[PDB]
Amino acid sequence: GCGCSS
Amino acid sequence: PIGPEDVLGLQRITGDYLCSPEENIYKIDFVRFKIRDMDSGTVLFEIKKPKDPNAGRFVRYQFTPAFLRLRQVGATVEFTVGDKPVNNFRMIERHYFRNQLLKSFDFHFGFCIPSSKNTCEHIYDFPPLSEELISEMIRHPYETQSDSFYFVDDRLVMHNKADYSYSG
Ligand SMILES: *C(=O)CCCCCCCCCCCCC
Repeated sequence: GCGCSS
Repeated sequence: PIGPEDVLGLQRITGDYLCSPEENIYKIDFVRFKIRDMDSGTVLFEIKKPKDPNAGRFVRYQFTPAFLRLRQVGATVEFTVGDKPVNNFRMIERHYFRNQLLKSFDFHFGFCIPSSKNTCEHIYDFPPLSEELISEMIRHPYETQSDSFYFVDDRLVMHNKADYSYSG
């Protein structure tokens, strides 16, 4: 989940 | 009120997010993420901040079939935080295949410096996967999924979702 980005 | 004990026993992926974006009152923002194979130094994935309106909370991974035979991956994350102190920042991340739990990982971040970039490394030791499971995971992209639950002082403040292909 830390690979998410707007 | 959602605390760690509320996710540590979950046996399936959640049907919805367990908090809204607005509950991120510490303004934690992931600005870099990299995964590497600890046995080869291969970089398996990397993203850096420079529609997709849910990009903030969902990510889709495209890996190879060899990924499922790895022993250990190191994940490096960089994130900014806002001006409020952040104490006991913790991620519980649960990975399922068709809602069979594969593994849950419980990571405690180091001390988080407010109003600053911060960096953390997470080490993932892979669970044993049977040959049958590996074959299924390769044949069924995106039916492997994870929930990432983020807590500050034992309170849920972020929830991100991912899914995974191993179809190369
Ligand atoms: C959020 O973006 C999740 C980041 C995923 C990092 C890779 C973790 C791999 C752990 C293996 C899970 C067990 C099944 C292979």
